[PDB]
Amino acid sequence: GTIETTGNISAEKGGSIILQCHLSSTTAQVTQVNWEQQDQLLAICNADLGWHISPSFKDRVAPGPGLGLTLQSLTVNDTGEYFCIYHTYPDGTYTGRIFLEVLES
Amino acid sequence: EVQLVQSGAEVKKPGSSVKVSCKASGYTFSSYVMHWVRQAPGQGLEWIGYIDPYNDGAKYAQKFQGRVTLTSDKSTSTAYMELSSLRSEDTAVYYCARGGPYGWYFDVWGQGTTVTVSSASTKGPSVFPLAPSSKSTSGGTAALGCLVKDYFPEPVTVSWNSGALTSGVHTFPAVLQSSGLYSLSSVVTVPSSSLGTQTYICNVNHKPSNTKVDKKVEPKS
Amino acid sequence: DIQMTQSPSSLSASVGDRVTITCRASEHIYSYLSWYQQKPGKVPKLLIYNAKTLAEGVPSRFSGSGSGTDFTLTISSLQPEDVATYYCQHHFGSPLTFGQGTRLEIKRTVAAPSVFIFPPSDEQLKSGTASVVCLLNNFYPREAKVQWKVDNALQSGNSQESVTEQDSKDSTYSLSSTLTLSKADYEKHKVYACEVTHQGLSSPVTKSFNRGEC
Repeated sequence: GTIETTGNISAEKGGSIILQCHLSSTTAQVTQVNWEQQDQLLAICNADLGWHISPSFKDRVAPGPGLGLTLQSLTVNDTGEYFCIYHTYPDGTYTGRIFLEVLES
Repeated sequence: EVQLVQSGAEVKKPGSSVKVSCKASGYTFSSYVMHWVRQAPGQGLEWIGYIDPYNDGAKYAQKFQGRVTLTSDKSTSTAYMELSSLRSEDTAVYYCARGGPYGWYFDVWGQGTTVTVSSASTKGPSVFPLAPSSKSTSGGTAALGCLVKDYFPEPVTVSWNSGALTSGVHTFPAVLQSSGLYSLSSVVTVPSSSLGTQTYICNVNHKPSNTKVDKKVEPKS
Repeated sequence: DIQMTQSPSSLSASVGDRVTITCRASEHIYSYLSWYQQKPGKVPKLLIYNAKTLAEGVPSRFSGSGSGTDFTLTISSLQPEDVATYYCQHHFGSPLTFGQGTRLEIKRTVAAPSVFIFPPSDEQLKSGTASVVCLLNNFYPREAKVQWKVDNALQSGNSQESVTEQDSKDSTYSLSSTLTLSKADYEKHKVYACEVTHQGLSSPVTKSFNRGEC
């Protein structure tokens, strides 16, 4: 299969952005999705355990919609790459990348 | 430093419920979930579930779903675990453990809360001597002790000579008898020539029954 | 549910040895595995999370490796404070489950127990029960067998025993066994014997008494 993302996206300072990825061309069960901002963990959506949000993003992330993540109160420090890491049963990994530019405002 | 302080030991009858608390200090309580893990006597670890204080979202192991409830109070930084329809197999030490920043692992643990589930009533121990003898020596040593029998619940504490005698002391784990009462022994090996000149006293305390016994152990014999 | 199989269940090692403990998951769990240390009678402590990341303050002699289904915890040079039970735990689904644990002890030379038998006290007999106690003091290894005999008849189902944790100073264990009889059954017999088998004893050692002092 393959992972499709919005690619390069823009958002206004103080606004919100929905980070989303779509896994296509595989019927394998998605067991977990991790979200990273650059090399830092934002959140984990595990099919059984739900949503883990890292303490530094607790007040700024709204889990979902679905396997996506809503990042709120954007600042210029949120500009950069984000990754969605899909885990598929039994042992697969698919990684998508999004580049966000936060504009002043 | 982060600390999790749990409520004290509980003793419950089968079919009742227990509610344990876990007070957090030294970090932003709502930024981390609180897990609960238990350990039955001599057994391994078993996860129960977690409460997320940020959104009051709880997750339970299927084994406990519908019988345990996990809640949190941000105003007092306290998490609670309420387990109902208790059975003797729920006797365990129950821990709260903070969920780590990067996933579903347990990075800070509370001191634990002992929960005993039994139909037994509180009962203080009988303290009997394990008498030494000059005819029962080995390598110039004699052995003596106290048998602390038929008490409930755990724990008991035993010292010798008000804590002055520590070398050679072995206080054994209690065993649970078919009566539902515990029994333990505490022994000490000593120079066999000290039987004529040194007094040996076992100091036994069972706080649940307000029992304090200071038993002098002598050769018969 | 994801099952975690730890091996070995127990390990005896010397101070300065390299120790390896393994954990196998029944499903591929990527790097979502953590390791805990639990000293006897103490609370568990996180050592490693995400298979290889050391927790804050844990010394460099501990390291974790592996991914997928097979994981290893290594102690490069064993220290006396490392005597504990170690557990792995996956964190890739519900329920979160632990391995059965690996109990680590210090290896030392074989030491035979000193054995002592204690008759029941006259004060206990007045209450209708007789507890006869046999003590096996400061032995190594931990495996030992107590056989109670009453007038040479081997007893069964009427004894309980317990063992101490490994001694911090001499690396030995001690064991206490209690034979419980009613006072009426205790008075029917004469010879009460505790027979001990252990690797440090070239033949079993028996300690006995005759009820009423021979």
